Amino acid sequence: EVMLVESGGGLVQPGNSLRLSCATSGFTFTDYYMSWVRQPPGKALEWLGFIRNKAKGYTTEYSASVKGRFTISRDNSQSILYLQMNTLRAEDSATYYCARDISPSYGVYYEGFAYWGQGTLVTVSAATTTAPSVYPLVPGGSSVTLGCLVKGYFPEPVTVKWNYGALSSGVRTVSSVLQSGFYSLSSLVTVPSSTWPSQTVICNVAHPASKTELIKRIEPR
Amino acid sequence: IVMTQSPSSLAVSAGEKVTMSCKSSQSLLNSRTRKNYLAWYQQKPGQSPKLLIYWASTRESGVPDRFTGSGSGTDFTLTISSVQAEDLAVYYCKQSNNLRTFGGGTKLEIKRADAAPTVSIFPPSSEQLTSGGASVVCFLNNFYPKDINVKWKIDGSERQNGVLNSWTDQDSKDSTYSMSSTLTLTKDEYERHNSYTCEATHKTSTSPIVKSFNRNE
Ligand SMILES: C=CCO[C@@]1(C(=O)O)O[C@H]([C@H](O)CO)[C@H](O)[C@H](O)[C@@H]1O
Ligand SMILES: [Mg+2]
Repeated sequence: EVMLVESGGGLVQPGNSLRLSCATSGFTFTDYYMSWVRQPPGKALEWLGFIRNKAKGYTTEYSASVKGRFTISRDNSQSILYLQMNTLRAEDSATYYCARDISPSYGVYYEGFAYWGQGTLVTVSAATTTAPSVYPLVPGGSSVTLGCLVKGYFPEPVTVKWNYGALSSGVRTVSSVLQSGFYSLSSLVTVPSSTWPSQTVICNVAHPASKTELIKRIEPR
Repeated sequence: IVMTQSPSSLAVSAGEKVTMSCKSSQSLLNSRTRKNYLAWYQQKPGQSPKLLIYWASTRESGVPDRFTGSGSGTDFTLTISSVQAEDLAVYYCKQSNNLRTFGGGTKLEIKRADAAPTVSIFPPSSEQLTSGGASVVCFLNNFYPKDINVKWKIDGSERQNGVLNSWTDQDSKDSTYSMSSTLTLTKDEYERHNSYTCEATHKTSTSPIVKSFNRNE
């Protein structure tokens, strides 16, 4: 099973630097070129650069946009890829993905990124890291709609799950909104009235940048 | 090499055919391998991109018949023979003949039959009120089309300040939208009035859907 996992994302002050890592497994690391790609919120993917495989001498190349500001390297003993980012500005705020690139020197070779990481969000801002507050949304028929209101967090993102991921049907999560320097969103779920409150409904709100998870059990008024 | 895609977005009904274009400033045909180094990726909301087509026309493992890549040199196309609900996504082309470059992407949206929203109103929780805030939420669920309007009324008078509106992405299963409208007051503001009303206006009817509650209940 091929695995790519990015880490190091979060809030960084303007002018500062940041190193991203991309842990891999499930393939011969040294056989593959490895690429970094980023994507500003709501914008297009942008290729940043790659590092070639062992057969090619692990040489690096970069896009014009980041030449002389972003640097790539790889630990071939731990199978870890890195991205060194320098002198960051707000424009660098984006989700950063690592992707397995080509292996033209051994085995199956085709031009494409067969595997991608889940991505890690970097936001460049002079502001303050603040974990969200989570509030229940409960009514004042055969179905009932509940949810959690998530406010006052920074930076993005937060993820919301229900019953620790066991409640997945009928879930609606609206896009975040920025107001007065803080983000908020709401997540709702519709279930049969025979399931609540007779049974447990809980939302799990994760905020990676602060390493925080909040649980909110949904209770009747 | 500069990559350019068209259209920026489009909407079609399920079952319909769609064509997207991708152009490069230089030929992507590698004379050594005799292949066009152009790939198509699919990226669904909140997900990482997924490879659909490589070498302009070859389909990646698992990708359905319905996706066909074509073209050569500088002009390329991605055709979806019959679009379905799962196809909601942005599609990116990517050249790899000289380093790599992504196009700007094409967002594929789905047209479907008009549907009225189901409307719910939520008074503030005690844990927020305890902290001195009062958020009132109007939730409009599973409607189409996307444009929709919510009017807030306090004690019968319209309220415009303190309101924030946000939509979901188009649903991957039924192609509908949902949206929340949140009126945020201070606890004191909240306790100065009784009746809280939100009215949802949508093309599915002349008359708004009205939901209300009274603070003293
Ligand atoms: C074993 C050849 C590797 O060739 C590379 C390379 O490393 O530079 O170059 C290829 C070009 O087509 C050569 O003109 C491709 O861009 C390929 O993906 C890769 O970037
Ligand atoms: Mg060079």
